[PDB]
Amino acid sequence: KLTSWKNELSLQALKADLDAAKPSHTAMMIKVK
Amino acid sequence: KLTSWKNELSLQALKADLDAAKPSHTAMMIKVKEWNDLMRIEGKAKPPKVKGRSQVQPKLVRRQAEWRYSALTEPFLGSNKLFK
Amino acid sequence: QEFQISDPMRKRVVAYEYWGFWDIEGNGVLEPIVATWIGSTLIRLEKNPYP
Amino acid sequence: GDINKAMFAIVSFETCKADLLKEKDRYHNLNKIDWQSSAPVNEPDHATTTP
Amino acid sequence: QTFFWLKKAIITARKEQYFMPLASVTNMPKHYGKTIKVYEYVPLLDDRNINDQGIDASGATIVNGNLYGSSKDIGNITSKLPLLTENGGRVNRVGFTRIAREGSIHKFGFFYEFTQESIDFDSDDGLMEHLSRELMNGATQITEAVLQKDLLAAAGTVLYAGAATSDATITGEGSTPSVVSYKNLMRLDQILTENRTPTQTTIITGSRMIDTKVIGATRVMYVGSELVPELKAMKDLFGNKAFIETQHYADAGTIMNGEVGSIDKFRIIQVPEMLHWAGAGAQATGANPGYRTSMVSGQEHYDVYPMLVVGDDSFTSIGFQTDGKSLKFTVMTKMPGKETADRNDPYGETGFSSIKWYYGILVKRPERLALIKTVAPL
Amino acid sequence: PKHYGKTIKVYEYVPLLDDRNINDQGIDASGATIVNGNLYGSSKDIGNIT
Amino acid sequence: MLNYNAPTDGQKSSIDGANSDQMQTFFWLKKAIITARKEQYFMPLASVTNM
Amino acid sequence: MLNYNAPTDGQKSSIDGANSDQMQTFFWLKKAIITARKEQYFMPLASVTNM
Amino acid sequence: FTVMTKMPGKETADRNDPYGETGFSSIKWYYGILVKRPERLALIKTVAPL
Repeated sequence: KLTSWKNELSLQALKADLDAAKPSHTAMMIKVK
Repeated sequence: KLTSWKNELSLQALKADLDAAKPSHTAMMIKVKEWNDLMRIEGKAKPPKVKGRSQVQPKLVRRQAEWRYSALTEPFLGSNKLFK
Repeated sequence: QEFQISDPMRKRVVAYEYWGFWDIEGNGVLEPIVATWIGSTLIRLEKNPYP
Repeated sequence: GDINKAMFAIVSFETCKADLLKEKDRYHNLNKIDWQSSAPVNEPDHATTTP
Repeated sequence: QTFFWLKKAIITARKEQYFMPLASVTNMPKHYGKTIKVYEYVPLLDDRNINDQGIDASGATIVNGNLYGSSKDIGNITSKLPLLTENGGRVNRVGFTRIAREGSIHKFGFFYEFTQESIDFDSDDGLMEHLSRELMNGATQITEAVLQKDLLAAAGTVLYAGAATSDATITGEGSTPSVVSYKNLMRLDQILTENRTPTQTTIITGSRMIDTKVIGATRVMYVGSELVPELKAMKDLFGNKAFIETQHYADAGTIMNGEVGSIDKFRIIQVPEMLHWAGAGAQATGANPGYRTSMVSGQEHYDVYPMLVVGDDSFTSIGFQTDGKSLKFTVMTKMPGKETADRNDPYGETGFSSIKWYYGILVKRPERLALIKTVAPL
Repeated sequence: PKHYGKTIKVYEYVPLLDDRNINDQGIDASGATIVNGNLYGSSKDIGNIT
Repeated sequence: MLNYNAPTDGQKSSIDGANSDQMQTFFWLKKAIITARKEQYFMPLASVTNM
Repeated sequence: MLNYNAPTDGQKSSIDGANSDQMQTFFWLKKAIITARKEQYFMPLASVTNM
Repeated sequence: FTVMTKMPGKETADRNDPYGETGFSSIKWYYGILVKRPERLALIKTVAPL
């Protein structure tokens, strides 16, 4: 536990957000390419 | 009961109003979608696909709107202050 | 269509709002009101705040 | 459609251990990461101009 | 082939529905299956309190735990009173029971297809709005019919008229026709009062206008349009007219929707779409005095009509994501075109529109639903 | 108005559930084709409706 | 195709293994109905004398 | 003697009649058990080339 | 890993399934190796104890 907050985010939530947001970015980057 | 008014509206009355108003709105939105289709070349606008021929369509509505956008946006951005 | 945040406190849920005139007292005088509901729950109901 | 209403933003970059050591207090737990053996830059999702 | 179209289509309205607004909505949270259950705590002295936990005053074990059932006999009560002596101990024990009930949810839906040629080449504009309106009206009518059918099937208190004892035994021809009589309404009132059913309305006292009568009905009765001519000509016990029309007590009272009059302790409401069992009655011979019949497998059979009474808190409407109203519809339209044509139709010239909903009902206490089966005249 | 003969006409839409709605676009719950398109006509039978 | 089937009626949803089943199948309101006390008529009439 | 008995295994409780059974018979944690991703040793070595 | 998914709703409604109660999630990727100096890869084949 890095910090003293009552609720800590933890790394699993961060990677969950990353994997949830990534599919739309993948569909968008095709247009820019 | 949320409030102390003599007559309380309840959710059913509001939803009755919404379901009464909805059919006109649905008929209205079809025209908006058609105009956007003419602008962006989809739906009825897109030319049919044929194996041995072309399928190009130059964009007229887009062009006519393209000058209007920049013609109209400018006067609102000419100065540092917006309201007088 | 499929995007969902992990934390429920950051989830986005569609809400509806109603601006209109109503005869609150039944006297025949119409007054403006505002009401907000989510799903089947009426979460807020009050008079018009803006002057 | 508005950047202000966004909840989060994730950015990936290349860094070296000297950058992390420039401010010791900010960063913790640097010993677990290996710094001796792995020497390709091959992370797929990250896009870079480095050879 | 040159005609002038008036550009104003002839359209009918939607059926007014009376049973649906009576229902109350109970929410079903998602991820809990599709069934609701509750408990009923049976009182101490009722008959259903069956338990092997009884000791009478003499100290012996007895079969029945409840002191005495729902019996009004004086002798039985005097026999089974809980008595106590000076040196009492382990004298009288009682026990209790709880009962559970359940209801479930089903699923419905229907759709229709059109073509873009139809919406383009047609002379009449606004075809789409007409089609959507007709679809929605049909859906609402179907829903109300389903609810009425379920209520009629779940009825607890049933009173066959005349001398019959089943749907098959209902008949019009004979010495004793099966039709409504004043005694039947009195009996239904007596039964409902015994069942502790709360009264919907209040007594209407007199007014000051000339030719105004007083009515002391405290309940609501739903009849079809077929029974009303039969009801209008009833005579009470002494011989005089029974039906009291609404214009007599329109003043000093509030006329509810669809009310035609009032008989005994019932205010008659006329429902347009009231369902009747067809051919449920006995066979109809040539001695028919003028009662409706129906053709069942080559034989004429009489008809049976519901005449329903609904008590308070008899049932609730199980609602699964059904929003404020007891039912929520889900409708989507796919406009025809090549753009949609990717997998099934290479051309995609047909669109559609579908509507679906989830319906479910829970009857908490079915002792407050009453129903009288009778034949109706031509 | 002139130049339209001497005839005027209107359109009358019939609801879904009336028996006058004699069409040929029915599919029953199983998936097969059925004779009548309207679900159930003006009939008010418990058995027929159910 | 993953399906739900019927958890009761001796059927299994496809997600569930050979060893498992659904934990919740119904919903309980936790509000039980109550029958009110029978009202009394003869009791008010009686007058009380001390002994 | 109102006994809890053993509702599961068919021995109904004393209070329950012939129509009803105990509504809840267990507690559910809602925090499942999962396994982590397998570690990769050959993937770091490789390098990527566009074409 | 290019991941596509279509939850049940309007977007997955079609002529075969007019209402629309289905879904799918799919995952795909490309692969291929080129060996520049195969002389540098080394291998030893042997049996192993039980």
